[PDB]
Amino acid sequence: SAFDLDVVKLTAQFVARRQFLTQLMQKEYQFDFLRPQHSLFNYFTKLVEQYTKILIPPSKLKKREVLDQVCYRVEWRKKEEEEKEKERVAYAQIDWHDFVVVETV
Amino acid sequence: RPGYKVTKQRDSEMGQQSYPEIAMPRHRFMSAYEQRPDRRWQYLLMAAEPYETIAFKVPSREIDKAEGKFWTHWNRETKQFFLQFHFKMEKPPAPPSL
Amino acid sequence: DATVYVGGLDEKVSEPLLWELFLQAGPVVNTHMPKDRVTGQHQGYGFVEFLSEEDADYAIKIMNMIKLYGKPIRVNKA
Amino acid sequence: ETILEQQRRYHEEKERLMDVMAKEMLTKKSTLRDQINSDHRTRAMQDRYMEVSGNLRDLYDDKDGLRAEFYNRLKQIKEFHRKHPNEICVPMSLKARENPSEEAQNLVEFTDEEGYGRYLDLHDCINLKASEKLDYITYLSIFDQLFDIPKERKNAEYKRYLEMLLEYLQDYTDRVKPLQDQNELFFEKKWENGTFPGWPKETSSALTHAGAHLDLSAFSSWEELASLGLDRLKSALLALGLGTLEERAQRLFSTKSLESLDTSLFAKNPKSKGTKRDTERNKDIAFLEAQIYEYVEILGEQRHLTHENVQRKQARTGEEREEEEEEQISESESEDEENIPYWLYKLHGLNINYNCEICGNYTYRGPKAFQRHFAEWRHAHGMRCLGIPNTAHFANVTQIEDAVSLWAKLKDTEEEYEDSSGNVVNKKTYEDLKRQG
Repeated sequence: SAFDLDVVKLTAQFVARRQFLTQLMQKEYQFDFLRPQHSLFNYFTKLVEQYTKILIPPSKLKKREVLDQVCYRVEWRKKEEEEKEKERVAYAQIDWHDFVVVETV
Repeated sequence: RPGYKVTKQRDSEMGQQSYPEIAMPRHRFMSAYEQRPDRRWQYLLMAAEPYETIAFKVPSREIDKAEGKFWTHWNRETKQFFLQFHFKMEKPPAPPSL
Repeated sequence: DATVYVGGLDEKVSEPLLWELFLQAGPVVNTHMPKDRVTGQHQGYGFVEFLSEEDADYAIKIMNMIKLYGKPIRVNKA
Repeated sequence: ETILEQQRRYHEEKERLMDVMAKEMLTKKSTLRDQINSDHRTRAMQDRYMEVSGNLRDLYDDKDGLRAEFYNRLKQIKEFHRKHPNEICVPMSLKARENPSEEAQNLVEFTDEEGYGRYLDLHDCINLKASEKLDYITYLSIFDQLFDIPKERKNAEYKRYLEMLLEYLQDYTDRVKPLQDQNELFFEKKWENGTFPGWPKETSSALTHAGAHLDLSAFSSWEELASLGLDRLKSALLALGLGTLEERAQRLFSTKSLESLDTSLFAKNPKSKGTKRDTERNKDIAFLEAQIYEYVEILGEQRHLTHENVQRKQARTGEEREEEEEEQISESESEDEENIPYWLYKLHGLNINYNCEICGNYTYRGPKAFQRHFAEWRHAHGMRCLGIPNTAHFANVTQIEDAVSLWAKLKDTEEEYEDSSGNVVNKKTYEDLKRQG
């Protein structure tokens, strides 16, 4: 898959700085991932974004703090399933023929 | 349209004072075709462990039988009927059904 | 694994159709199929010791395909 | 090489690591909590979570199971943070290529190993679930950092230093407990009520060794806290404060071991030949003393915990002390993550010593039994896996060697070419000359 990866990431590199690809398509079935139809397209939208991000702080990162951050990320069902199970059991296990009605609607 | 609503009340800490053993009420629609003579109508049976079962006759073929009320969330509990249209005020011991 | 436990059988089955039956797969070296004395009849569960363990693990894989008197036969390790 | 790709991969790896140590902090909040608590008493500003969270071992709603493992993961997270710091550092420091990417088109290879090998390179947990340690730190072992008597930070082993101390005081009037009583001295006592004269050689040497020990123990037991930060903090406290000792009566003490009336004479004494001499000779010792002081303060809970241990063990019996030691040992060497017919046997020929060589040099007690070995699962496994096929032929000899030559003992047509010389010629050869003809 090295080929696909490389072309995705390259067209993503250039696309990150969007007119060169739209010209390439008309100039030159290799870049079929450009259309949102081709599944890989999605991952493409990722890579570009990522590169777009590298362009953000092109600024140094001077990050205790890392720890605090990982904690906050951490911070950012089973029992229920169990109770439900119990309910299913009991519902399945009671006499629905022990009737004693009062009225009607 | 028109729908039915039932308000069932339970004991006031009178006898339930005497072990997390299944410690909500459950409802089911039963056909009268099976009884311990006559038949031909449905019953909205409601049951709780200690107390005795209760039934309500439903001559109308269909009432309040809604169409995708909530947005398809899947905790079946017991069945679509129970989650769809029941409430169990466990703090006051009041079971509402509609 | 050399031995297996076998459930769900009919007393017309005996130690012989087990002998013959499981050696169809691989030879039963030691057969045990209780005869109950009191009412003189079988409950239908079995224990089988083989030559070594490989016989019996293949036996776990293949083994529970047997059907005794139209009915299902339990085979598990022991 | 397009720097964009490199910087990208860097930010991505950093993300991966943060995510890993965050997953960890998630499964067992103690990892952070523990750490943070200690941090609290070193850098007072630090904000710490609600006590309830700490106790119930929960981060938001779910209370996690209480967990050697805590410490382990803390050291693992330590190396992770090291990697992260490195990457952060290096980081701080089109058609042309797409054409060359066409190189070697014909490779039948599946490539799913960039984010998976990294994600995997830094995740929890062997084949499936045996060792909590990540592939990143697979050769990380705490027992090479903590002794058994320290119990991964539970206690600090001071018996050794009690020995050295006996050697220092040149007597035996000093008991383990009286020695600990001495240690307790360590803001003013260790300075104004010294066990020995602070200008004694043996004493200063001892104090050095001990200080070093306490410090290494400190940072050893709290990997997660920035060591350099703490070091620098202490150093600056040493330089900026430590006429820090003031008395309303005697004035200002100097670690020259003399007091001074007023700050004035104190200052004009810090340039004198005496103080120059002393501060120039006893600097390292004074500083080490100070470190012993502050590090022992930061470890008050461990000091107390150990002293307690001492008194306990001391008040044990023999059996008690033994069983306790057993416990410490087990804790030390345990995985950080848990998953009549007498003449009858002679007559029948049994209970007589015999051996099969091919099977694990195994012993057999009977000749009928060994004769039954010839048809067996394991015996045939040794043969067949050895490359000697299982059949009767070999159902005699035991030694591995001879059956190899026996198995060697176990394991051409003429197609008439047209020149009448090919009557020696093989079938396949003449077919090859069919393809040639």
